[PDB]
Amino acid sequence: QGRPREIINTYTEAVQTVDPFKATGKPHTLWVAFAKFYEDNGQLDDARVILEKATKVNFKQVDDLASVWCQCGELELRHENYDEALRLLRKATALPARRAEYFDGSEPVQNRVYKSLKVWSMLADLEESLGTFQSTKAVYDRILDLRIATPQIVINYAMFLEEHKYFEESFKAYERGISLFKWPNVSDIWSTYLTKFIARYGGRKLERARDLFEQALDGCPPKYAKTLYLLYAQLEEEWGLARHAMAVYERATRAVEPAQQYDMFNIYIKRAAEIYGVTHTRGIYQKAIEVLSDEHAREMCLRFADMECKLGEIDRARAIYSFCSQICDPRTTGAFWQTWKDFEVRHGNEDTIKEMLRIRRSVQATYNTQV
Amino acid sequence: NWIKYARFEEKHAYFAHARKVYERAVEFFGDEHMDEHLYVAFAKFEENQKEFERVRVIYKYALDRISKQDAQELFKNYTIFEKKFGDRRGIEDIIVSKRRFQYEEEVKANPHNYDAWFDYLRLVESDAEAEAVREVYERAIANVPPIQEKRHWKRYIYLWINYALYEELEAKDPERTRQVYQASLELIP
Amino acid sequence: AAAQLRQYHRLTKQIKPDMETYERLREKHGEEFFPTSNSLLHGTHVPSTEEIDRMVIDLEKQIEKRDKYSRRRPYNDDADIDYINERNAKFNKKAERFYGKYTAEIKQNLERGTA
Amino acid sequence: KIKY
Repeated sequence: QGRPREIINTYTEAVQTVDPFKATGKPHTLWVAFAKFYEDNGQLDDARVILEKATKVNFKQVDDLASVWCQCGELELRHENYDEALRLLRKATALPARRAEYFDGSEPVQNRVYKSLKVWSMLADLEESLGTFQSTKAVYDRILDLRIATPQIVINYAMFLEEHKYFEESFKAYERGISLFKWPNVSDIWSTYLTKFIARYGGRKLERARDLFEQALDGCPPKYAKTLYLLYAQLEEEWGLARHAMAVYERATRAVEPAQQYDMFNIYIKRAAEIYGVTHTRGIYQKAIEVLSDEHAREMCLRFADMECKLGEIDRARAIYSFCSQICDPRTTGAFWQTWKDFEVRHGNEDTIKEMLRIRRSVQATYNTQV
Repeated sequence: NWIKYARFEEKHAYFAHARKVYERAVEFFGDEHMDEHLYVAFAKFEENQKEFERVRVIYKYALDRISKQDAQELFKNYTIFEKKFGDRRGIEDIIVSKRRFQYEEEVKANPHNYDAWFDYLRLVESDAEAEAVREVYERAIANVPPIQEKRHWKRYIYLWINYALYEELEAKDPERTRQVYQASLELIP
Repeated sequence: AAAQLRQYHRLTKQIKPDMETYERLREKHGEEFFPTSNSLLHGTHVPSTEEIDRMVIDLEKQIEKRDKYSRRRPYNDDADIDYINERNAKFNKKAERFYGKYTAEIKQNLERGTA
Repeated sequence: KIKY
């Protein structure tokens, strides 16, 4: 009622709430809104007394305190020139450094990463517009979290790279990302920043870059979908060494598809296709036929079977057909048997030697059909 | 038991008797090597109190461990953890990153094929003066002539490339290039 | 293996060690299932005989029927937990059998067939 | 020790 102006009086009644009871964040948010009504009241008049009165509530142990001080920092960003906003935001931002949270309440821990890192980020190193970020301000934010924080880990490492751009910020970003959160949550961003920082800092085609990249991601869970290879496997293949590329192709082939996806299977068969030669495709055929989920061994053994029959002799086609009898549950199918029989007819069998192939294939299908 | 007493004493605040009891217990239990015993407590109290002197002393005592530095990956991941925590970046931590477990595993590969010699040459790219490069080239030259036809020809090109890089490192076509031409006379077919 | 720590979370267990393992996990689940108590007031009931393990008096007055019912609750809880073993999980399939012994011989026969 |  009469919010912008009525008597230029009732705004005090709007700021009048009282009724002390148990509340979290309501008197602080309504006190910041009352500080905006104080901004329409003549700005700095009565505003500093409201910020100082609402700045101390019990001893720490609240997220509304630093949120109201940070809100006063945003009103200080609305204050144009950053001299006084940087002084008052520097002292008010430096106050939580001595004591943060965890005095009494329902919060088991202090959790000063959000609020404290927000006040430290509003004071310096915003990574957007405002300047005046000292070379030690990044360490002041990392020390503001004091254990680990990774909402801003990408932006924090980007700010440390803006102020420094060296390997120390990359290693500190890798340690802060590893200790930040378990599993490739912030560790995946630590891997991307480890490859980009490995190329732009540690040097191209460096052994220590592959040693650290392979050391941190060694065992790993399957990332987002899975990547155990393409970064380190492609980086090793592009490093100029045709030897270690094959070793990283086999070691990458063991961890290739934990989900038994045909993607990594075609990536390993293609990696063995573009390098080495026939014998490598045969070893990849036996290795692809060894690992089996449902259709994996049938499709891989069929493709490598046709590729081997079109190049090598017909022994791998007959033995590959016998291997196709023990796998590839009948379902419907019927095309692979006629295609294998026609391929055997084109191999010089015709009348002879095809009676056991067709009679054995039909006898195997009838035997698999049960009754 | 030392990790349990260090954890309970860690949640007990204090840590003076936990560190003194960690060094005293690590001294009385020392027989062959510390490995997961003292290094885990030294890294726990180290990273807990954020002390570089304890990390340097732990890294110095870990380098004196016998039995191939006790557990390979343990001391490697611990030295990389305290390394990356304290300084890391380049220079010291880079050379030590190529050294220690990397230089030992790449140092002794139980030579079989030319890939291990190529890795020893990659780690030997920047190591010492031309004496070590000539020792690695002469050590890998006679290490694997596996056969007459095929392979060893590429191994002969590997010995000619190792002698060409080692001889061409500090000089330009020295007498070692003439000796590499004598080795290029193909005692093979 | 792992000695001790301060935490509570899920695990696997349920393995061959049986008696010792089920008693260790049962005592840990019972201790973690029952938090602390009013012993501060028993801290007024505390005086000078507390420490000195070897005991002068091992009986005294016990507590009351209160601690008797509070002692009887985990007994019924252990009875309900002991009442959980398996389910019926039955159906009509394959051939018939005779009472329990033929079903046990079917389970052991299935264990011997798969090897 | 004379009791327990």
